[PDB]
Amino acid sequence: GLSDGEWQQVLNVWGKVEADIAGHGQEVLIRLFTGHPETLEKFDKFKHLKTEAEMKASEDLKKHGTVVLTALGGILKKKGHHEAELKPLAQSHATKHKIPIKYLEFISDAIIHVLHSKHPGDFGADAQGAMTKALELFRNDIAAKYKELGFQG
Ligand code: HEM
Ligand SMILES: [O-]
Repeated sequence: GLSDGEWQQVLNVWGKVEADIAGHGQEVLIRLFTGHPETLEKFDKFKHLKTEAEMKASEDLKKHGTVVLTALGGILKKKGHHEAELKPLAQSHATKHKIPIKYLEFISDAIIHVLHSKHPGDFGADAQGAMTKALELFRNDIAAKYKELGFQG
């Protein structure tokens, strides 16, 4: 898992996100949808967003980015002890939303990108390593639940 030091870096980075949760969440989803338009198709409520300008102008997209990063933050603050928090998300994303684990890889990559973009020169090599490890742990634990359920997508 992650060391004590590594969790400290994760939660330090997370403080940056928390100062503007909606702004970070918006930019994460925009990066996901523009880089991987197939992901937009999983959201009936964002399918009407035909341009990045429309995406930026959508208050509902910001609202969802808030929901998404708030959930992730709750999970990260558990420092790996997140079975209760993670299980329902795994189950809704596999059985209801039909989200392949590839799409979680995409959003993980989008979070790293957004952190650099919003905090250029203030997201150090150690911090990137730690955040990357935490997102991998999150994805790996979801993947285990996906395997239980026989879900591929
Ligand atoms: C950091 C990873 C993610 C987190 C923490 C997360 C969290 C959430 C939460 C808390 C909800 C609302 C409750 C629920 O339905 O379980 C939700 C809904 C949803 N999620 Fe995610 N999600 C993540 C990644 C993704 C990805 C990558 C996609 C698609 C590419 C996706 C698709 C959806 C959809 C389609 C909904 C329902 C949206 C609606 O209200 O119409 N999720 N997610
Ligand atoms: O989501």
